Amino acid sequence: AAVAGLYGLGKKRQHRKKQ
Amino acid sequence: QHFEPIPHCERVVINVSGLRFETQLRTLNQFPDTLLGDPARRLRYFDPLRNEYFFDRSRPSFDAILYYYQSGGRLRRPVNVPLDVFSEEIKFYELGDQAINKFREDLFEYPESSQAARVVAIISVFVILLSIVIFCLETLPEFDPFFLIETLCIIWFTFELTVRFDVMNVIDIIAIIPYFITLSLAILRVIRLVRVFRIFKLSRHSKGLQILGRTLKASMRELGLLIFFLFIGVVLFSSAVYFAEAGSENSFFKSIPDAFWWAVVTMTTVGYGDMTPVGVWGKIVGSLCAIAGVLTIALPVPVIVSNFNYFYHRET
Amino acid sequence: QHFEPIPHCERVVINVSGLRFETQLRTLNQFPDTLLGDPARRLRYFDPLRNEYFFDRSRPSFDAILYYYQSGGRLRRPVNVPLDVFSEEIKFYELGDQAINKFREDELFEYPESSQAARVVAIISVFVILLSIVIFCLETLPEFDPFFLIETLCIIWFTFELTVRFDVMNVIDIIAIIPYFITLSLAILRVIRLVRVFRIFKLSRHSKGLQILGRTLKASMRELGLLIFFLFIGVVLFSSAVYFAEAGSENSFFKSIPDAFWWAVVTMTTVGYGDMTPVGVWGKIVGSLCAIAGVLTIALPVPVIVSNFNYFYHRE
Amino acid sequence: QHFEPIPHCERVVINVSGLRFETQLRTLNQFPDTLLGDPARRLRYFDPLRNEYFFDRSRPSFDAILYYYQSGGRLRRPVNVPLDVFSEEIKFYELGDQAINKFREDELFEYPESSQAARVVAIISVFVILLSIVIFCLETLPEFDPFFLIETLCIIWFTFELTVRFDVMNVIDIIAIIPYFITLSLAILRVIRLVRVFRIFKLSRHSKGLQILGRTLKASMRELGLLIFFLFIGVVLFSSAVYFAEAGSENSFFKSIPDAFWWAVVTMTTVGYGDMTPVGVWGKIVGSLCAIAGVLTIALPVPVIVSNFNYFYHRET
Amino acid sequence: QHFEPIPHCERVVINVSGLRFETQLRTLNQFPDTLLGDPARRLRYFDPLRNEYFFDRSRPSFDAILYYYQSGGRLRRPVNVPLDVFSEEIKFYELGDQAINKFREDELFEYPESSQAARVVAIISVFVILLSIVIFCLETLPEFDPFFLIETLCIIWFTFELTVRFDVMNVIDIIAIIPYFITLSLAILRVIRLVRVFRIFKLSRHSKGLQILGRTLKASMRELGLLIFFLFIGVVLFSSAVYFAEAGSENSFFKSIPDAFWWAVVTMTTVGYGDMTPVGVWGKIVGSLCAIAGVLTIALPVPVIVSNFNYFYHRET
Ligand SMILES: [K+]
Ligand SMILES: [K+]
Repeated sequence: AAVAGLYGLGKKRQHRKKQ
Repeated sequence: QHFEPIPHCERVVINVSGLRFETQLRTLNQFPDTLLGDPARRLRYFDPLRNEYFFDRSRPSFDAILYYYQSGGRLRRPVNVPLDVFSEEIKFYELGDQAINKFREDLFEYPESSQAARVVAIISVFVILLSIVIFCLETLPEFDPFFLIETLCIIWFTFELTVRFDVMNVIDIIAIIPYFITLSLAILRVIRLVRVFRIFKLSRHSKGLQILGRTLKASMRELGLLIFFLFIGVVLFSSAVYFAEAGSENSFFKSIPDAFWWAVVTMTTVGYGDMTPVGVWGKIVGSLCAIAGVLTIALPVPVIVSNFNYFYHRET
Repeated sequence: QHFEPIPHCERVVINVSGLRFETQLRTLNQFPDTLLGDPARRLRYFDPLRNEYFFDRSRPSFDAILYYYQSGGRLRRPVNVPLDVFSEEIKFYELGDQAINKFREDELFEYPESSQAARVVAIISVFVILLSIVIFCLETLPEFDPFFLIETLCIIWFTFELTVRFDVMNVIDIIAIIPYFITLSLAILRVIRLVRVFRIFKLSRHSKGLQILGRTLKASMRELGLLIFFLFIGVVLFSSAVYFAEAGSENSFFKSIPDAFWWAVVTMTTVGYGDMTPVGVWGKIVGSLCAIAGVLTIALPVPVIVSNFNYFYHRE
Repeated sequence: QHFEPIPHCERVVINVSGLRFETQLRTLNQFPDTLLGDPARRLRYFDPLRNEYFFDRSRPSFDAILYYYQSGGRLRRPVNVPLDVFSEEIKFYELGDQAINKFREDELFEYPESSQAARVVAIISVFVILLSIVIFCLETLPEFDPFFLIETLCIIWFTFELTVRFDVMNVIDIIAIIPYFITLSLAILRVIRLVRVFRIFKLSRHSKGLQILGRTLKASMRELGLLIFFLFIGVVLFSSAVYFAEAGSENSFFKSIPDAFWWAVVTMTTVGYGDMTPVGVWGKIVGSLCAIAGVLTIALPVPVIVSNFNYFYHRET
Repeated sequence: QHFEPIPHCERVVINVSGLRFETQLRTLNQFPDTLLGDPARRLRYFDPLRNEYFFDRSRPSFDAILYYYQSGGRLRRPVNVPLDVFSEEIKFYELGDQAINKFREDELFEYPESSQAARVVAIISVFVILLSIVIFCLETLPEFDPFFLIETLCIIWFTFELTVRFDVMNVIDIIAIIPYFITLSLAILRVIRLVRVFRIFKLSRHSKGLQILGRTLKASMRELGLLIFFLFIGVVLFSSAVYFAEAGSENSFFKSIPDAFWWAVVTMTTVGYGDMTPVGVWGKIVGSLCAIAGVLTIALPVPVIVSNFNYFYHRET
């Protein structure tokens, strides 16, 4: 496939995932 | 839009277990009822020695509770606490059933299985599977014995439907309409095809199938966008590949519609098979078609994926 | 770069509903105008009894407001509050039209507007575009005046709309009608009859999602170029490898490295070549490596484009 | 469910390095033992001059500590600090082994060792496993005693290792040696020769990634079943549609609905069927729909499986 | 591991613009130098009237600064502020060059440059590399001295650039010119005419994305090995299954398990084998299982490499 998985359910600069 | 209070009667102090809050009394007066809105439900928490409001509860969650008074109708949960604790904090002050519902939005044994209907359900699942098997087997070249099982399955289906009496009922009706129809060959082929809809009766018994249905209902727009992108790509690349090969003798593609299928099996990376009789320009067009197909499939699908993931975790 | 104040005249206290802030007046006087910059707009909130500034508002959002004075020009939204509260909070103090505008970037004539019962014009235009596409595809069929009349009616409608209207939309509008007027070596004829397909892009003015796709392409041109570069590198490398794996065998499947290019593509994008038997063991190993590397090089750059498309779609 | 105390005995103040906390003594007395639960372990931190509890440690993580007393048994780490700081934060107050253990779930025998003399045994074992796999795949060749000796040496080594050792690893080891002893209807012979391939799974004992894959499969059995169910639904539906599209045309490509199943599969997974010419326009439309729906149905459940694999992989490292 | 101070000399108060911090002087005594470590660099901030330390700076970021003293060696940026502001905060107090450096890791000779006269040299090198690749591809054509002159001009330019310049870049530059001088058993000839393709890797010096890809591969070599291992296991298993499905059938499509190996691959990667008719029902079932397992075993390892590439690409810009 090409999606290879999720996009992270949100990708913003200084996102809460990276916080 | 919500209304915020403006300064200039007397200001009161709130002590949430050491976190001191000071607000105008008019701000607390804005919302009637509620623990802090009226003096009747808050006089117990008064401290005569300190003239302070003492609320020995979670400190970080009082900011949102006060902000509801501050914003005069806007209640948003800050990202510092789980949702479980916030639901408990809001219930303490009794903000109001209508206010809590905003964040909420943020015989007959067949539906409710209770011991004995836990079997009826398994019999229904077995009968649905048996009907599917009979359908597939009777389509075989090697093949009354199938008709008897089919009519037994239909009798069970209609018995369940008539005892029961959205979309489940519609599917149940559709699963038995073609059998009663049999009691231009294009119509016959169409009804024999729509006989396959009995496979969707597993939605009543499969939790994942209902999740998929809800995901489709939620992301109809994204599905339409994906179909539109695919259609545009197919038209463009089929036209390009047809015009890249029209000038050669014994052209592989007779017309642009004849190339449509090819375009599809190149955008979805299914593959067409034989590809030799197409020249260099056709090969370049095919490479571009493959790349654009990967992009146009990877673009909108993750939104539907996200919707399905959310619905799956909400169910469990 | 921004400048911050340094200590050594008098300090003042700011009470944001119980959250006391103490800052040097030199910091407060750094920015002229504004609610806190000048004494005229902040004397109203002064408390003569306690010599304190009272601002009965959202406590957690004042940290960014003070930090803007602290950093002397840097205003960043902390990740603790929704966007709605921050936008309203900054408007309360009137930080400045330029300051708020800078933060915004951190995150007849009836045709263009589909209002005043002009949606009928839009649906007629969409129907004409679809009819033109269908007529083009059907006239490419081998089975075929009747098509020319419909095509020229569509061209008259398109040119009437373009002339009454008078960016990329206008360029597409012009290109959609150039080839018809051109026809009033055969390679140029083939090119113009191919570029006639650009009428499919006329749906951009009416389809919101296709504009999102165009904006995503504009934003991720760099990633698209990187993906094309990676695909070219992989195709060249694996085509050379597979061709040299068959050099020593008679009746070679691939006559030359360029001949293998197409094959590499359908292995890099996992589309499929079809017949694969006359390839030896070394060619099969090279093909497996090509498939894996193509999967890798396709999966590497597509998430960026997917994220851009998702961001644009959910911002729209 | 947890119980929270309600107000009306004496109130005390807690000073976490300047961050003042005020809490009723009844809330503090709810939990016995612990640094703050009993006067024995908290009188040392008393300040006679100010009548205050002084705790010169991390300010932001004390909110969860007090909330544990506030909720009377509910302890969750707020998302403002790393896990390392919060893990050591609890150990200071000694809330209890059971409380800490509950939070943990919120986020000869010379062979099973890593000694210098044990790595050689491991490398010999993995070499023997690889040699057995190679011998299998070579003895299946058309061109072919020499293989039997190598196979019996590998079997002897496997039995010796199993006997020295004496879940699922032992089951795999048993299966890897059963067929050789079995040889000492042709369908049974074919089945045993097929199950001989399970020797490849013995690499799980020596491969860290393979155990991660096994744990991921065990965790996501439900998602795997959902994916299989969706595939089955799609295959049945699209095979039936494509068969009935060619019902009215002579020389039908698909003789029956089951015959089309394979086709449906290699269209849902985008593998590809190959020749497609004798199929009419309706069959092509059904095939396009099948390809799109297969892409969607294979894309839907795999995020959960890959997230589980990511979680297990990062937990291992 | 870090050491935390314990209570029982004098306590001091820190007023970070209204946020009062109270800590033991021993905690401030733990780290020498620094603005707060020694009286010399902090006396200016003392307030004689209030006996307090006043720092008119950011309030939310002082918690990490105090925790460095609190934890005695641990500095973690709390997730409430961007890295830009926190980088300036640590510089204000001058925690120490070693402390700041440790946190950094937590998150003529004109040819190797970019000036007005170096740009033309770079564009010339890129053009020469592209020309060499084109000459290679066209000299492999069946329709064909004229190519040798262009080849030797490219080689002279390559060796001139290498000599002027004088890791991995120099290795690639060397390998790009070894085969030309080698020419001055046909297996070695085939190997050298194959390794001539390495000239295409010289574009790394001029392409920023290619270096990002190389860094991603270096970082995720472990994940690449895991993916290769999973593919090998799946190929062996499914080749064995599909071969033994046709073992008892006459006119078997697959002669041996290695013969089926290729098939397995083009089913795990969903490339497609092509003709599939002569395979029976059991072979088709095995093929469907192989397709599903290949989808799974490809979707599992790739996202880690995807994350590494995204991180490197966004760190570059
Ligand atoms: K594919
Ligand atoms: K394929």
